[PDB]
Amino acid sequence: PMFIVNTNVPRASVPEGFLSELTQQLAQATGKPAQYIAVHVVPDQLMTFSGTNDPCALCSLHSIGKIGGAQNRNYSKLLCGLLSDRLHISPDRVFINYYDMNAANVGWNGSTFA
Amino acid sequence: PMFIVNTNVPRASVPEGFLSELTQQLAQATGKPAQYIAVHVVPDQLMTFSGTNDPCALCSLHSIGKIGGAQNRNYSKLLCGLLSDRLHISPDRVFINYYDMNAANVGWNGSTFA
Amino acid sequence: PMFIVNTNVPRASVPEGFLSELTQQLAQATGKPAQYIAVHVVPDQLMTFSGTNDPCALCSLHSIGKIGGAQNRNYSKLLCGLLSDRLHISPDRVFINYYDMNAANVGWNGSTFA
Repeated sequence: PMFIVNTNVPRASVPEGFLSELTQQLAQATGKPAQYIAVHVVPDQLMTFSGTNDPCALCSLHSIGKIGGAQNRNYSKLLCGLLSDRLHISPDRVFINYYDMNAANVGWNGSTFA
Repeated sequence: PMFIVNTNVPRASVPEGFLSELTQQLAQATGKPAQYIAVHVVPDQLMTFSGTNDPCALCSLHSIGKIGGAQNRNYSKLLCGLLSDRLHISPDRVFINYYDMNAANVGWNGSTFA
Repeated sequence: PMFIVNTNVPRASVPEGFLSELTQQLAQATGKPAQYIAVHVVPDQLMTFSGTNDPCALCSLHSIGKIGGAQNRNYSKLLCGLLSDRLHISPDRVFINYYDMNAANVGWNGSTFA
């Protein structure tokens, strides 16, 4: 799995250890080894949400499997709470897009996962 | 919905008010409330389009519904027009990827929209 | 086609000519003219792969067709070889997501490809 967070919160406000934290939380939540987990955090972005520039975030979670109705509900509870706790972003100014990737459309190590 | 513009135009060329303007235009074209519209502009990027580094942009528009054959042409006409008029990017150096998102794959405020 | 590379490799380590090389190699592998290829490279990112901050990359290739299990394996071999030679990123620290786009979902030049 790969998790991207794009946010207008400044780089100084991202807690040292945030990426390692997310890695760990995503391993437990998706039941996937931390070895295949990639996390990418992009602060200081020029963005608006509802027309304003208060703290917001636009996130994507791509995974091979483990995506769907119930699971995405669980992920949204977990991830909005982590962004609210550590970045101080209201949960109503977060969007998370979930992508179920086919294993043939994920390249890794010079091949794909199918 | 969410609209992301990645461009090699410098930050000082983005006009004051541009994200607010995009927010209102997208509210009117999609017919969704402005409250659920997020806009993200990424200037100063390192990019080429057709093998050259003239001004260009790579954009994405993600919405739950209101995405389709005819609608995507109207969005393209509106958005390439605004990019050309505001950022001075020619319409033939703009790509816009359109995504119809299922409500169960969009997380917001700790739940999904399903 | 459009190819995006996000990486934690510093900007100074991306060699002059890399975007043109990527254009040329994409055009040959996919058979699309260089005119419709856009390349976007984003260095200096805050990202972890497998929980560590060694050199890594998260890439996406979007194309209207020419995406498939066997084609994707060939793209992966070429692209990871290019990343490895030019940016010194190990191939097991690269993910590449592949997207086959419908023509109606790609805007270009004030309209769509449909």
